[PDB]
Amino acid sequence: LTFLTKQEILLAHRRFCELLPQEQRSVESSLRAQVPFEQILSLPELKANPFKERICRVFSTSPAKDSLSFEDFLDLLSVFSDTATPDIKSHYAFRIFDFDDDGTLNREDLSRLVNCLTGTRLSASEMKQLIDNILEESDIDRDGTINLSEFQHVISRSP
Amino acid sequence: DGGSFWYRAMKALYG
Ligand SMILES: [Ca+2]
Ligand SMILES: [Ca+2]
Repeated sequence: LTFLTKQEILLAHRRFCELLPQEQRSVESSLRAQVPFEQILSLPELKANPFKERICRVFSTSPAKDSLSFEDFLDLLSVFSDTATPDIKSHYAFRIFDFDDDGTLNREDLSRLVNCLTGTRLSASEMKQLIDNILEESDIDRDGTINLSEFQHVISRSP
Repeated sequence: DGGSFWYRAMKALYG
């Protein structure tokens, strides 16, 4: 379901190896290496992203889920590339926005999402009205939460 | 404005 070009893979390996100690930069060693989030978050292609902390956690397959291997780094790039299908992009956006990882976007997830975006912070009343507007347009079943199909549907209607 | 919000949220993530 995901795609990579040869150029993307080759350029990604060069960028990933720059994050490694000199002794782990060979092809064989770099493919076994785990880069801590601190080094990943410093990458110019990710440093400005308001969701960078969540992006790292969603793509990590490491034992303590605190680092990225080259394989995780490529998984990340295949989703963020221009080749990724709208269905892949909305599937992973849902995982990134699900701050508690339970399968639905609730009011706290939406408030955390807004706070990531704004960093001038909204008043309690402005946040309440914005969450109410998001839920009115996205929560079809009116259960108070946004599931994956509701989310993919509202994203497919994007202005 | 739900739809406008999601456009800005997706653009902040993928743009
Ligand atoms: Ca949730
Ligand atoms: Ca729902």
